[PDB]
Amino acid sequence: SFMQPFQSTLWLLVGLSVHVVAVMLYLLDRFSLTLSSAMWFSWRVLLNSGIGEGSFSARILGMVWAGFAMIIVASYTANLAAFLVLDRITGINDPRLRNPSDKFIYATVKQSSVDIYFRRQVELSTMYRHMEKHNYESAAEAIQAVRDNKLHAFIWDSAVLEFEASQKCDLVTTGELFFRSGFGIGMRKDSPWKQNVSLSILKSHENGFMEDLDKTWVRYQECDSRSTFENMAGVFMLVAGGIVAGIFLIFIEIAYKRHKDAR
Amino acid sequence: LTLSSAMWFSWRVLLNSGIGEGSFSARILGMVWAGFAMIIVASYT
Amino acid sequence: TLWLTGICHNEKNEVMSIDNMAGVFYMLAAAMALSLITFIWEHLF
Amino acid sequence: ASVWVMMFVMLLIVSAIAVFVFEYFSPSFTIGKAIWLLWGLVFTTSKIMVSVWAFFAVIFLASYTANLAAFMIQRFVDQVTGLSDKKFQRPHDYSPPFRFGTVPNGSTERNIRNNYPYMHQYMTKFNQKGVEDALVSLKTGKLDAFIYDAAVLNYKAGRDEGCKLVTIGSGYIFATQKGSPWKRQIDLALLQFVGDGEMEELE
Amino acid sequence: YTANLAAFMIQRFVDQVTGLSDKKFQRPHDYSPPFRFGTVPNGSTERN
Repeated sequence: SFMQPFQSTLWLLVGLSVHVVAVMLYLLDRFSLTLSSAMWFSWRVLLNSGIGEGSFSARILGMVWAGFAMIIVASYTANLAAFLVLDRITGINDPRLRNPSDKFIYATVKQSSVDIYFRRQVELSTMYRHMEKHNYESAAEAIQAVRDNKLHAFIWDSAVLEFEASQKCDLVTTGELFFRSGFGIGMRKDSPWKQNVSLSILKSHENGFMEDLDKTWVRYQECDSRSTFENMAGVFMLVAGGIVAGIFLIFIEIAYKRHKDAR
Repeated sequence: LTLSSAMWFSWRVLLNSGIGEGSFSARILGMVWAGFAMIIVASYT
Repeated sequence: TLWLTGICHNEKNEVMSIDNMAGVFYMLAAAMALSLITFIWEHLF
Repeated sequence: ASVWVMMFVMLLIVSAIAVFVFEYFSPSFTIGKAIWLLWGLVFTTSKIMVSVWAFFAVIFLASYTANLAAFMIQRFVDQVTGLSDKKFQRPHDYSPPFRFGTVPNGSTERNIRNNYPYMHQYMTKFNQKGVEDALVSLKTGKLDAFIYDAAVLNYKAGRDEGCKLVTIGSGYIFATQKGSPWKRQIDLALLQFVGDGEMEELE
Repeated sequence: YTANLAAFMIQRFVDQVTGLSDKKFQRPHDYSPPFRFGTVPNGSTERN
């Protein structure tokens, strides 16, 4: 996800507290081990590589510091659970559409039945200065407007939008079916073949030819649901650079201290 | 090592009182069991 | 319902979002004082 | 998947570093002790440095506690797909045999007579008289689920007590006087009501 | 107590000004910086 979100001053306080642990564990040795021991005991207990053993009151204080270390681990893992598990346009009932703004402009294609359903109702009065002043010539222009992030949402027929949402990762069909009508056939009033065609429509509903077009054209495609990380990759980079710098200082410090010991 | 040792190693690692040390493939399998123990602790918490 | 509601009507328990509770600032004031309990007892008996 | 290979690579890097660091404690076995300490710390100069990596391993433990909290909380499942199941079509080819009834002389019964009369040979062993019969046989487990006009199932599905009684899918609906001058009046009126959404007000 | 401290620090919301009972309004120059409150002139609350 990120780098460390935990207020880097607090990480500095953690480092200074580790040095306070080192100071306390070396200055209290003399009350009955003052060179390199209690450094590695601080990096043993405060890294929790070893919680166990290795006068009395100094070690009482040290296990109080181990209690601090366990509480800090508990609090940071609680924050890792919190800030990863813890905390849109829903339809016409939004104040984004009841009070349509210019940061939220929306459109259709002119000379459509969708604009007819806009122009019939009364409460869409504030909407007509967006839905009639910004419109398109094709719905693919609105698709590109989503893809170019031009306009935030669009209002179209359900099936094509659900298909295209099942195609690519730019689209989610939100809201209910607005203006629930049927999809009919353009037939003149003196056309005598409203009859047997509608009988075939009854056959299509009853014998599942509607479901046959559901199989043969509708129901094919889906998308994923977001189910080896950026935090992980940051850990790889930081730990890799730290190991390289640490190893290339190991040679220098051990060489100088071996030639100190050769004296 | 066949009388009372690996009982206390099982109660050392599976209680996680000691995760560390104490042929090769048996100990590979044992640290796989320690991985199971850590995953089970993570799931129950 | 026509005119009122904006976003404060949908207020969602604006807690903190890292933290700087007091805590250890009390506890450290105990801990060094614990040494002030103990290391004055220089057993000169 | 890919996190695993990263773990293998980083353990090989730390193991080789441990090999050279044991080579310069020479002024006790990387084959032995160092590997099992890596195992213990995932789950003496450079030992504090490796305890730092143990602290990192604890951080990776905490991150996948948060991840597994994201998995097993954010499962919802179902059992019956519909008529595509052989639950309906071959009920005695699954033990126990399946238990579905209808109200007699209905529309969906005509539809399944058009579909499968053998299914009716099963269904007539389970037919009812009322909708409260279906309520009892779901709440007492006497019948498995139901095929009807699914709108009535959508009314009384939410009206159940506790609502563990799952109907067919998430709304997956199967089966998808002459000469009166009233017809134009009624249909244009219904266009007005659907255009005004007062049916939604009744909803 | 990881679960308990997750119940504490998630389930804080706080505020600062109580109202006219504060000396924020009543003694604004007795707190640095002095306090900053205005009104629309010739109003009802100004009469109050």
